[PDB]
Amino acid sequence: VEHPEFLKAGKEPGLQIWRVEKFDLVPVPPNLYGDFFTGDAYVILKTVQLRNGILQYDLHYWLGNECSQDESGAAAIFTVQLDDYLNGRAVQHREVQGFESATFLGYFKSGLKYKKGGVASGFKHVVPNEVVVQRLLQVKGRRVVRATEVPVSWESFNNGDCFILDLGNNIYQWCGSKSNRFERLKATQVSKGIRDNERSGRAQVSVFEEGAEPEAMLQVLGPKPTLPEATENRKLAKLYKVSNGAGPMVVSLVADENPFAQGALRSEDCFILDHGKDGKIFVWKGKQANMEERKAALKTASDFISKMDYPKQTQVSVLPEGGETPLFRQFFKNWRDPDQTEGLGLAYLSSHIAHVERVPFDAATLHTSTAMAAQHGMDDDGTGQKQIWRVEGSNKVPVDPATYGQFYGGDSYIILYNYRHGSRQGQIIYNWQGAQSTQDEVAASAILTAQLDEELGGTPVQSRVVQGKEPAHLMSLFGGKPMIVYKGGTSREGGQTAPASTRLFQVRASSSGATRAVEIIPKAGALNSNDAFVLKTPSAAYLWVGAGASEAEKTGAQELLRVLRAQPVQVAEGSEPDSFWEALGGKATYRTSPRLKDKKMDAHPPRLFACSNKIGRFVIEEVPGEFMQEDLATDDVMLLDTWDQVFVWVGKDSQDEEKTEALTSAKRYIDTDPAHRDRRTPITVVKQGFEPPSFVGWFLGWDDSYWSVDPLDRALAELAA
Amino acid sequence: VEHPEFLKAGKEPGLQIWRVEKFDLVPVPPNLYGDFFTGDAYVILKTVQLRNGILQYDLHYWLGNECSQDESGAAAIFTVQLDDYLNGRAVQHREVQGFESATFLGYFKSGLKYKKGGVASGFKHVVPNEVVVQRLLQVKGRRVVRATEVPVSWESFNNGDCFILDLGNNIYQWCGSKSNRFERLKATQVSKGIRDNERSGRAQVSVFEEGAEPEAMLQVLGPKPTLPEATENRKLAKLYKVSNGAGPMVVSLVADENPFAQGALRSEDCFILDHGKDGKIFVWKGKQANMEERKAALKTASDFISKMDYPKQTQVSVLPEGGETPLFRQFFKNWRDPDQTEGLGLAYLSSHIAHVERVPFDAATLHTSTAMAAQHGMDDDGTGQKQIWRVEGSNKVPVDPATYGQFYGGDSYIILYNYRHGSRQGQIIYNWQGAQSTQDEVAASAILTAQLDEELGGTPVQSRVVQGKEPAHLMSLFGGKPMIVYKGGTSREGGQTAPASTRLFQVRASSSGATRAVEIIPKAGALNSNDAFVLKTPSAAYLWVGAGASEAEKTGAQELLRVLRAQPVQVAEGSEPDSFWEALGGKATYRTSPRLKDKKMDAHPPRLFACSNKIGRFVIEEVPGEFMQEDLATDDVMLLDTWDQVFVWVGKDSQDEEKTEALTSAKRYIDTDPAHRDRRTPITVVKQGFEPPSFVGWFLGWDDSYWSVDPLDRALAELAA
Ligand SMILES: Nc1ncnc2c1ncn2[C@@H]1O[C@H](COP(=O)(O)OP(=O)(O)OP(=O)(O)O)[C@@H](O)[C@H]1O
Ligand SMILES: Nc1ncnc2c1ncn2[C@@H]1O[C@H](COP(=O)(O)OP(=O)(O)OP(=O)(O)O)[C@@H](O)[C@H]1O
Repeated sequence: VEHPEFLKAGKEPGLQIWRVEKFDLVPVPPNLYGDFFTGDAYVILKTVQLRNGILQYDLHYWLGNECSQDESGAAAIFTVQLDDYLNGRAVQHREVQGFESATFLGYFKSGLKYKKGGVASGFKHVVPNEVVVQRLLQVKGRRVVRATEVPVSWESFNNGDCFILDLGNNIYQWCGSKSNRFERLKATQVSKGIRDNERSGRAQVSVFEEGAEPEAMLQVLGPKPTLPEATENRKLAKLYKVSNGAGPMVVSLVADENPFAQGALRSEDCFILDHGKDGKIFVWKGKQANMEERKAALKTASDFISKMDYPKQTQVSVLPEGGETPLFRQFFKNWRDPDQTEGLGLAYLSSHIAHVERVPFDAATLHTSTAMAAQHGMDDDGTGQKQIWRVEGSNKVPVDPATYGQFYGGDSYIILYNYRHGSRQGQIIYNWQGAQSTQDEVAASAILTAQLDEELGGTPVQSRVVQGKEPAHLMSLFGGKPMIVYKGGTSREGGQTAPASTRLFQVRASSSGATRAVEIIPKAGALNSNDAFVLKTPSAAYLWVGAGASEAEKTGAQELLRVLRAQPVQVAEGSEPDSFWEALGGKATYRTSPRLKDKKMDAHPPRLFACSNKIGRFVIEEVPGEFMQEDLATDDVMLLDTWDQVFVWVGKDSQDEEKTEALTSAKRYIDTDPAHRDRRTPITVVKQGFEPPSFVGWFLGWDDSYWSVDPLDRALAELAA
Repeated sequence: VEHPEFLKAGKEPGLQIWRVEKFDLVPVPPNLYGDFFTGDAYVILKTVQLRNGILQYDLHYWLGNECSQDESGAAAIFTVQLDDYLNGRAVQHREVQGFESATFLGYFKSGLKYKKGGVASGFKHVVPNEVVVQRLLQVKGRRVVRATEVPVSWESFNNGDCFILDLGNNIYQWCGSKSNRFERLKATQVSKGIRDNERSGRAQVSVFEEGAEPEAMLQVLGPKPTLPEATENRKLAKLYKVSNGAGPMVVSLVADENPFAQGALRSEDCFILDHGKDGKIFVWKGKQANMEERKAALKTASDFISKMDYPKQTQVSVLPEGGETPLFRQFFKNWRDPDQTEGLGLAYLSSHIAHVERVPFDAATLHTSTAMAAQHGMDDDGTGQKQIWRVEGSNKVPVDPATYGQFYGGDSYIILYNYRHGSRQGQIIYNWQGAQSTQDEVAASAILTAQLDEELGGTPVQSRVVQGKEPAHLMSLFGGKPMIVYKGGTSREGGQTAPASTRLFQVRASSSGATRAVEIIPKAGALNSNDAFVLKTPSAAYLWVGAGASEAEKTGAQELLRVLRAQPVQVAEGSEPDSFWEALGGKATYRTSPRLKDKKMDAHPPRLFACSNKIGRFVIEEVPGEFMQEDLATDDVMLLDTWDQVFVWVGKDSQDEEKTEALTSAKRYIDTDPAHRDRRTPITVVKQGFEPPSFVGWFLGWDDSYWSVDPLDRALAELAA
């Protein structure tokens, strides 16, 4: 038999939810997805279509707080057995009521309902046409909304939250006096949800505020009393080996600090990546491993949590070798996988960007498409008017228009750019900060950038970049010329100081076709097979063009040579005269790392976070699922972490200290990241109502007028409308 | 139209309940009678068949605590209009959730359910086969049980009460650790009730005790926390006249203290009988009155309660002249009504004795019928063996067998009687207490009576009687001879002291045909048309036999004369020589009051009460409805108030102080009665398992084995059986 629902499972892309009922899988009806009984356990399978057509599986089992020891054992058993039937390629997750993963929560954008009861109490997710209902839902959460069934009583209430008194044909949404308007909008989505999905749109949602409680409400609840107020270093992990059956657990430390070596993961063994400080652990299953310790990976994860005195509700993932997720992969130094040089996409595609249509860059049609803008980091073609300045002292000093495109590493600059994307106009201010610029000048450039923003109305995008990690759009501001970055001194008055005798330049290109030439230390083990290089030497000048390189960096490298007043010696990779090598002081290992080009997004999917400087305390909460304009709360500071770049979207009604610390908050986020990632990553401050295309292009249903009418008033004009 | 439910109304004996729904009468389904929404109002019509065949109506409107001002106005409007359609002869009642009259509560023996919600909240008494249910009922009350729907939460709970977690197919009765076993038996009746009446017997009642909470319960409620403890001169009234439309209320005091004169009630006017101290008022509607102030009697009652600052939930009855109830009639001096000399029964028949078959007395068949025994106060024919004793000092002294039947008012006696009723055997101890007996001797007789009880095993009935108010059974212990009671001195040694020259004797008969001759003051205004009298005078002796008198008192009076050693002069009433009248010292008003004979029970229906000497505090709570053995809690002291007599039934497991104060408790009850009733009323202490026929005869389904198996264990062996 093997299990009849196993044959229904994982056949097409979609989401499938079974509830565990007396050691059987019973399908939850699709219209009630997101409903979960508190005394039950469930299995959830999400099937994603990978770009190469092959299928992807995330298996979760979810455990209610009032769950039996038996019902949850069955959920695990089925999870393991379903993974087995899916040929052991599924990523597995243990999810616990109130504490479930960002992936899981993303499946349910209308939110979760935690219901009272379960199988043992006789309740099911089914309901006779004519159903009588009398329940109270307490709605909690900004980013991830959770409606919990509570006792039908004023004792469940407070003056901070929203509540829904569900009377069947009539749904009564009540919102506390201290309730914020964003939370109301959310409670509204939930109310709408009950009406549309239970009920079949055959119900009247009316909505009220504390003090104006209606007849129906006061009838079932009695007189309203005085109500109470509502109730209100995670970067370090360790890696471990593990050899057991299920009882005699052998746990040996392999790496004491992240970032970890990818080579520490070996196919014979199994490891636990202990990120338990931040509420998460992973079990990695080597592809040879041992069938009995692969199959007991959940039990092993359990034993580890017990042995370490981490909470029960600690999240758990088990990934098989080759089926790793970004979250997992982030903890390692330089993840690579030889099979994925060629192919469409990668072996995993994060659910929240699975629906995103990939659009390749096309200068001709860029004005036509915010999606393209977003995916290649280009707010426009780069041909708009611009002022470039150098910071000297406490002043902006016009750079000589002849040198536009040349940036010196002893300086910090500010650029003012006007952008046109037909659809949208605006301004970007780039603050380029030299790696050798004095601290006072760097800092000065930042304050001056911030001041220019203020004098210009508050509207312009504000982007900090650091030498070497130039964003796509800044590289392309110079016609077809490359952005030249010298490692050396300055370009002021008699800042003077001439050349180093021997200089190397790496010439890297972007999606847009633009190039930057960065001056680097002239060594052999800094050569890169994907770029053009230029080696200026007292003798002559070499134009090394690598195997993986293209026309764009060839042409960009020789346009640098004109500026350097030298003449090239074309030379393909590997067949190079050894005056070349003697100029570098030897000959060493390479980089032949063919770049994650189109696959950038797959390896490092964009992620949306909320940001808080509340009570001298820095917290980030991920908003899960597909990106939505509605999640951008007008009183919040948000972070859109493309990998290339970190946008910080600042809401009009956010606190003034918070939106002044926008750049600092983005840095904290970047410095705090478990991936131990490039501290030079560009940060881009964007303001509500004045978002650039490369930001809005990540949000499918972006609406320019969305805030033109207060979003809550619109939502309400559909429920009583 | 007049109202289609009006035509369905009051046609046959029975109970009808409509719920008020948007100014309409909608019938509650009969299986849910006793269910009432807390935010609704209802109309309840109880039709009783009077013994003459004519119909009787009690109209209640019931107001939930969460009731609208509009829904309750409609209830009143319908009540008044329904009374009008029933030709104005209904008795009317304003009933309020939690505070409803003894009559009303008597209609619902399984108890009442107060439900959350109502019409405005969308809830109805109907329910789709397949209905999902999840509710909590808190069960409260000993005599009148009330299950209230409460929030589904441990916060609703306490360690004292019983609760029912109704999950639909499974009903979970929980009983606190401090919950007494009688209360559990009741909670069980409610649980059974839900199973049988909702659900159609298609549900599993399981029952539990605090500490043993089952999976289903803990699943919907969460882990059980520490639970809290459960939460724990009314004889004086005044009469008032009242002349108004509905606003300008004129209220004039007519009588300052009860007992009231019946003549104070006059047909032109309306009165309020203010017993608001005890939670009750009455409006009496004169039969000429004035149609507009008759029809606004409820609104008048309202205005009175406001003007007097009595609680809203104060009970209200409006009775029409001639349609008065016992509760009402009790407040007056000597209620009479000329039309009811002849006829079958009276104009009102209290609902709780409406089903009682009247069995007239028949010596031949008395051993055959406990009903007869009860209704005439005869535990048997009276021919059993008996010892009579006189109390002299601290001793019982055998009375001379020749004088048996002669009792002297300067003595107190005790009689030990053995009774046989085929069905039942037992013993009665009568303690007769002379009106002229010294206090020490009276008291002595009581202690000696109590001691004889104890020495005889605890089993015998124990009956205190006072000279003049002899019970039926004691009169009939003397063959066909009358019970002679002298007002004078004693019958001991040389207690001696001879006659008064002129002596009168009243000779009254009972149902059984037995007579007592009582010596009274020889006056004309003590003559009574229903009795035989005997007037001994130095000259000769008169046998006055009244018009209303019968053979029984004739014969009884002349058997007294033989004992008095005199010879009679027969003389019918009205035609009497005036040597007769000169012996009495004149000639005055009579009594021609033809006795309430068969109608005794109608005028003064028996009533069952629980009794408590708890915290130096004397409380009586009426157990309403038809009399049930099940209501006789084995740990309680109860009072069965026949009018003639007050039984006090003492439960085996009642406290020792309480059952020693049994007689005193009965007296307190009698002295406390608003009727200001005869303080000489015989009190009869009866013990659990050893109840006499004249007690058990009032209980239709009396079962001798009922306590042979603990009643709770039996009830439980039907729910899980
Ligand atoms: N198959 C993959 N799965 C997960 N991560 C990958 C994969 N391939 C490359 N990466 C990681 O993500 C980054 C992308 O590799 P890529 O070659 O595109 O970066 P790079 O060109 O070496 O340097 P840069 O970060 O400046 O682009 C690297 O840090 C690499 O370790
Ligand atoms: N129609 C009636 N309705 C209500 N009470 C009545 C009615 N008739 C008589 N009674 C009351 O109840 C008692 C019964 O009247 P009845 O003539 O039977 O008593 P009695 O013979 O005068 O004295 P006793 O109480 O000793 O029998 C009286 O107190 C009387 O006021």
